[PDB]
Amino acid sequence: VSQPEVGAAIKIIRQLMEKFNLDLSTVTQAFLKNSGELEATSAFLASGQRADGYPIWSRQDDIDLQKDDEDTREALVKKFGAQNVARRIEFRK
Amino acid sequence: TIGMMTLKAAFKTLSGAQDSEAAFAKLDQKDLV
Repeated sequence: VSQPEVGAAIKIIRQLMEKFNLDLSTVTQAFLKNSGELEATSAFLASGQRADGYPIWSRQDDIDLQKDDEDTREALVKKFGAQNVARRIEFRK
Repeated sequence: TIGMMTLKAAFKTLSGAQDSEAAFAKLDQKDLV
């Protein structure tokens, strides 16, 4: 990872920590459950809900995501939507 | 969007603990409450 990418991320993380008065871990973990998306993460930290009408990711969801099973994948698509599922795979790569 | 490894590097940098690697893994492993 490049220094510019880390610097930008550190800036964002620090702003969120001050704006919502949260510790490093809470903010970092929020990003992890929201696949690194700024808007969704900030909306989540502010209201407890993403702005797109879908839930954040859980350990079981991440485990399910790696199952080569059609029924499992359909259940994930219904729970998160095809777009978010695609972004999760990309994020977890 | 902050990539997963970029997020890890940022967390490790800001944390300042030699324990950061394992701590990050725990945040990814545990559900957020």
